[PDB]
Amino acid sequence: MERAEILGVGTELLYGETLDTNTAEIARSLKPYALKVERTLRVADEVAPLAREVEEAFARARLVVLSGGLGPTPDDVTREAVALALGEPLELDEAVLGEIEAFFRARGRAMPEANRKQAMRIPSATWLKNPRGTAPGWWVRKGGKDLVLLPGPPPEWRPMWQEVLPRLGLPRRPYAERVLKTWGIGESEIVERLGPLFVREEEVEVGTYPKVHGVEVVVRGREDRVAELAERIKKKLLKEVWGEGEMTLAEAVKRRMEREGATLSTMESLTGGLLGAEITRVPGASRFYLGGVVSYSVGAKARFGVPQDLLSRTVSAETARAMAEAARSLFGSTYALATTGVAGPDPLEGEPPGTVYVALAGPTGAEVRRYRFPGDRETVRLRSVYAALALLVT
Amino acid sequence: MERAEILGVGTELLYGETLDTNTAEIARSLKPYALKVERTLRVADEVAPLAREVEEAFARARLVVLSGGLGPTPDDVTREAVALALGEPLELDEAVLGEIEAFFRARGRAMPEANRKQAMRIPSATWLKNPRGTAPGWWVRKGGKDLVLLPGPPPEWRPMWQEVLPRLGLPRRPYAERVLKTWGIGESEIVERLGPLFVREEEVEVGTYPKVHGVEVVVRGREDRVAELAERIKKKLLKEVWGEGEMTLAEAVKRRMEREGATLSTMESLTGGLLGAEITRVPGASRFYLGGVVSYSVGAKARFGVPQDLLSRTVSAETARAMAEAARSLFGSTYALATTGVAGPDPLEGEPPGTVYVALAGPTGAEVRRYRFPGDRETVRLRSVYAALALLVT
Ligand SMILES: Nc1ncnc2c1ncn2[C@@H]1O[C@H](COP(=O)(O)O)[C@@H](O)[C@H]1O
Ligand SMILES: [Mg+2]
Ligand SMILES: [Mg+2]
Repeated sequence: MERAEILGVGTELLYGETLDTNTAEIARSLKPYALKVERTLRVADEVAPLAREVEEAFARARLVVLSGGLGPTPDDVTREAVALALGEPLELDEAVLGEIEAFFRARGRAMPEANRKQAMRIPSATWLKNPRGTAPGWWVRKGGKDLVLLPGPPPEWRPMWQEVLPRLGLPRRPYAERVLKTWGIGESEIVERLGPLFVREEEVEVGTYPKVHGVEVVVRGREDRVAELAERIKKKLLKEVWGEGEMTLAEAVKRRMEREGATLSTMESLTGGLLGAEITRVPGASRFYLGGVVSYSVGAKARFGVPQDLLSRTVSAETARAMAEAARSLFGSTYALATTGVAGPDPLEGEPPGTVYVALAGPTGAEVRRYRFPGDRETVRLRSVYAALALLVT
Repeated sequence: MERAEILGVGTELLYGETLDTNTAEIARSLKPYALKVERTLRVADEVAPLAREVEEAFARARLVVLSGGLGPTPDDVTREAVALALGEPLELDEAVLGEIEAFFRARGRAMPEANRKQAMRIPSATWLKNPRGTAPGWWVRKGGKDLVLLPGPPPEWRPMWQEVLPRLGLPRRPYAERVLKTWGIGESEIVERLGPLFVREEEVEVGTYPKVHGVEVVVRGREDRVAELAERIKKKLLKEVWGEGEMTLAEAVKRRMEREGATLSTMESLTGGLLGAEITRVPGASRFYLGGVVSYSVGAKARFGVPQDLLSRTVSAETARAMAEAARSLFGSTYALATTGVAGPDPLEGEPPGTVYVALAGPTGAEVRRYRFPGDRETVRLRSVYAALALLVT
């Protein structure tokens, strides 16, 4: 399989002063083709380093795509870099120069001298029309290789890329991917359960990505291999998979409450309202979520029904159970969730940061899960939210 | 100036399944140092291409920083690729292994076999301790050059990076950035109001950056020029500036409550818990924040003290005042904040998304502000949270 190289040009991209979504978006558009994307680059607006990166990318790849630096400014140098990298001179296209003059005439302005350089192309390039912006793009076919220069602004380049891409004659490969969202199983145990199913090959691969909402498992590559492989993986992870694709825990909870015609409330200590925030992130939450309380002080815990004998051990399974039962009673909801624990940075009741209990109470009784989350304060808080949501969808 | 190279390791980063903020963040951290950043890379989880990219970056750089791929799975291959790129064997460190085992034992687990590879290093590497994870990093000093391997999760690498960075003996340059945070004033009015102070030179520059917590005025460049210009700006915007640097509205509130010896409580509808989440984000919040109610249904509103007469008209200044008064009497706090209004996507009571009332109730009475916020549901929720906090600190 041959390579695709993707370079986003712009000094500000290095520093995240513009968030580089271009290179990712181009990479995802190449999924249907038999090309390997091994890396993406973001490159400073300097002609010599950029020419070097372009020359190296072009040498190793069937396709090179560059985005950005097609402006009129001294910091727009991609055309110069590309010409330098490919050993071709820049040539003024008078007709395209006329088009750029027209762009400014149409807005009531003369063309600035600076923009004149946007009418430059190398002999190996055909123009890609840009009816939304000043700078036409290039399509270079050289050596059985393709190099495409696109403008930085998405509303400019997306239609240009969409039209040129099926013209490049790229090898096609029937592609699929399957994303499995788990909870309550760490990467190590997933490794062990999958064994040889944890395939890393050219035709198909398996990846795990640990998130605050649990470990995601992604199978991607050839459509035949993916469907089979991912189905075996799902069967092996069956109890821990709570959703696939775009599903989120908050959406999964909503689906269960709608399926049952049930309602929900919450009582939170350490998460501070973040659980209610996460449940109500999803439009239509008011159909099942009656509301909640944030029992942050001891006085509030007692006010909302935590038994007095548990106030010395609010970090405990017993208190979690009591809080969920109290919320269920206080709101008259079908179910209720509770969070209690040690966020960090300090211990609480002799328990170390990351000690968390979550509880769910319902018409058949309550249940509690204990966690010892590694992470700083903000992290432990977030895992706690998802742990509590996970009690509803296992 | 010598080069710093920065590689984010992760197949998911290429496709933007996780947006790579790590490389940009590390690049920003290096601005006080006289190292050039010509490019940044994201690299797939594949050992041969990764080893090639690492070998090349190390050859050309004074400093190489890798982020990610230190997990226990077959797609975590950074250690092996670095070992290949530097020509050194990986060797199990029995001591680190003992620490990982202890880490799992504390959590009530035996250490899984797949974790063993996290205690592997090359002879040139010293360990960088990761108290928040099972993967410690590496610092390799070899031939006058540094290569640092960090965990992917920002809560994990950030403290590790902060501590090793001064120890690298990198050449310094006098750079600084000052961030002035304002509320209640648009970019246009700021630009216009500073005027000659809105400098954009090679030495120093002033930028405006709209955020959900108000428009930031960032001054950056040569330390001396930054510091002087920043003082002159904060004077021109003295009415508008509520904080600088790492100050947040939630920390400002905490400083005010502690200074008064006062307490706070909340009652929230559209924000769904997010306001109590943001207050409690800051360590020490239990010294003043008593707790809150998420009144997300008519039944919850009534039960916690909102008058029957208002329950049908939730998008109103009267409802926001009554909520803040109901929270303050329920929790007995010195102050109480409330949010009500239209998050989106749907209109409510004839009012569009973005129509929000925030209220504060205090010793001397209640105050309400109406906003009309731009943005999608999550954005309106966020801006509402800050607008409620702003009542206390602007
Ligand atoms: N790599 C990139 N990813 C996403 N957006 C980009 C990129 N490069 C430029 N832009 C967008 O193009 C516009 C500014 O480009 P410029 O002003 O030419 O640097 C803004 O809308 C940017 O967000
Ligand atoms: Mg640019
Ligand atoms: Mg990874």
